[PDB]
Amino acid sequence: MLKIILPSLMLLPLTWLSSPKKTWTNVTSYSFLISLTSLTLLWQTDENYKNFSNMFSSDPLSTPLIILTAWLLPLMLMASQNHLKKDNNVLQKLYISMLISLQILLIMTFSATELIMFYILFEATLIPTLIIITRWGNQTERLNAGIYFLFYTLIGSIPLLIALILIQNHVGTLNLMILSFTTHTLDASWSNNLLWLACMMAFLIKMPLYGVHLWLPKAHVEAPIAGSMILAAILLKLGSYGMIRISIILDPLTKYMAYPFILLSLWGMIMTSSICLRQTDLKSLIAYSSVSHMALVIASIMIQTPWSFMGATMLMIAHGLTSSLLFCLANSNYERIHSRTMIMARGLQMVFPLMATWWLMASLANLALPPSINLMGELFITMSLFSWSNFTIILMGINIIITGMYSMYMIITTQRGKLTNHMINLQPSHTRELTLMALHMIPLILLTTSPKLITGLTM
Amino acid sequence: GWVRPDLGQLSKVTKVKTDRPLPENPYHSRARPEPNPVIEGDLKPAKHGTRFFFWTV
Ligand SMILES: CCCCCCCCCCCCO[C@@H]1O[C@H](CO)[C@@H](O[C@H]2O[C@H](CO)[C@@H](O)[C@H](O)[C@H]2O)[C@H](O)[C@H]1O
Ligand SMILES: CCCCCCCCCCCCO[C@@H]1O[C@H](CO)[C@@H](O[C@H]2O[C@H](CO)[C@@H](O)[C@H](O)[C@H]2O)[C@H](O)[C@H]1O
Ligand SMILES: CCCCCCCCCCCCO[C@@H]1O[C@H](CO)[C@@H](O[C@H]2O[C@H](CO)[C@@H](O)[C@H](O)[C@H]2O)[C@H](O)[C@H]1O
Repeated sequence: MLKIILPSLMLLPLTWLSSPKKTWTNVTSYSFLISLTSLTLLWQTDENYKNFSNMFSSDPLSTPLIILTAWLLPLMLMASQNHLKKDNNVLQKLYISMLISLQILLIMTFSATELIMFYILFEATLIPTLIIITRWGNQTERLNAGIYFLFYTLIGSIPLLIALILIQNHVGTLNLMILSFTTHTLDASWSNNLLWLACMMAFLIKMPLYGVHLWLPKAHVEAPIAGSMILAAILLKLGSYGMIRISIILDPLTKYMAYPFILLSLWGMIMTSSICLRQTDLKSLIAYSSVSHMALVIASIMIQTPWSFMGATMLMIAHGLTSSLLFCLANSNYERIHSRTMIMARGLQMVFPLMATWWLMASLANLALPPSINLMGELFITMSLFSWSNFTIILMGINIIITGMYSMYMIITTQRGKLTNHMINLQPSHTRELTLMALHMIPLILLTTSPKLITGLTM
Repeated sequence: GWVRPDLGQLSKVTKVKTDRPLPENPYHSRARPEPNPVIEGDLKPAKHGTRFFFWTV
């Protein structure tokens, strides 16, 4: 991985040593060439995972996530380029640096071979992210969103640090391969029940699980565009990636300890989906859409079946590209009228016919139209959840109906009806804004033709 | 015939000859407890380095 990491560490000197008129071109050119090199990880001709050293190693779970991270860096640079044009030079280079730093840590976070190394990297991402939301956010509420984001994570993460230390003080190591090949069944004593929650609540908060999710709609609604893109596409998947990795050493307590969290996800996802029907803020509607998709990911990981893992991995990558595409699209309006209210601007298909096509395709991905990989996830999670118990189809049936309503209601409200003709500042879509959407959508279409690449570990 | 000792002669440290045996354990002390055995060998580098969490060297 040191050939994906070291060149990425060089985008930091390149950011600072480049000319004022070359920073945005140079960095965004080399970010693409770094996401090309990360494709080497996909050269997996065998059933043995790639182990590069004692530190890093790539699996079929950590490779899609690694690549999605590297590909997202150039996307976020282009997204952040028009709302930073009024800042002096050092602020732009300081913004570019915080985004690169978040790509370097995220790649190391998914490639780490030891839990303690995962934890530290998994905590370091708060710094660049807290700086982004707070320094470059727009409203006065960005200060309260940084606190909610920082201390939901930290409160959950202290018990995880405790539990990880107990694992090593007993097993001798935190290496993920060794803990896999030497795992011993846990007793059902009241101490291991707490060890289970200690190892899980950190990741269940980051998903977020229903109940403890109020940090996400606060963070999204106030972060700059690249703050929402990375949050909705990668940082939520730190929770999912962690739970998959550490749940191997927690058996058999997941057969009963998971009930409270399968129930909060299955019921919680209906509560969040139905919120999107009455949400007056467009950036808020998407953020609750994320909460209700991650609910299925939580539910499917808690049952540990080959299908459920397979559906969750596909839904992790699919949601990564889709939610990011939605946030970019909502930003495109926001960078014209500087209002997040969904009903303020209407009939935008009349003056942005092409941007209205991307809206439709993003919206169709969100409501999981076959054959997109958004459905494959939803469909394979449903299949596994049905086998787990047959009445989960009742709640997933409902959530599928609501998911259609708020997806199309989102499209019908903003793109149709009459134009809000007083908006004389609706400039034609930039070539930059359209490229940003094509870069989200083309990979999503390509991954549908080759789903094998995002089946995860079980398949 | 008695001669008075000069100044300083009575305070001298003299040697006395006697056939009394020399005591060997005048304090009636027990045996001193054994020292902790020393560890023999030459230093070798620590196996696999510091062995500190995930650090390799
Ligand atoms: C783990 C990832 C690494 C994290 C690294 C932490 C980076 C530092 C974060 C704290 C923010 C630094 O604080 C930042 O300071 C710079 C200059 O120093 C200020 O920069 C701005 O103001 C000052 C004067 O007011 C000018 O000199 C400067 O040119 C201008 O752009 C920013 O307004 C401020 O936000
Ligand atoms: C199960 C594990 C999950 C545990 C999660 C616990 C997370 C803890 C988060 C700490 C939140 C601190 O919250 C802190 O106080 C309140 C919370 O309303 C916010 O304050 C906000 O509401 C209060 C009302 O009480 C107003 O007075 C204030 O003007 C407004 O900004 C502060 O801006 C924030 O800094
Ligand atoms: C709100 C935060 C929640 C904190 C969560 C922290 C995680 C919970 C950890 C499990 C509870 C403690 O787990 C504890 O492990 C220790 C050793 O490690 C063992 O406890 C015992 O250890 C050894 C034997 O092993 C005995 O000599 C000792 O007297 C006793 O403490 C038991 O296994 C359990 O009592």
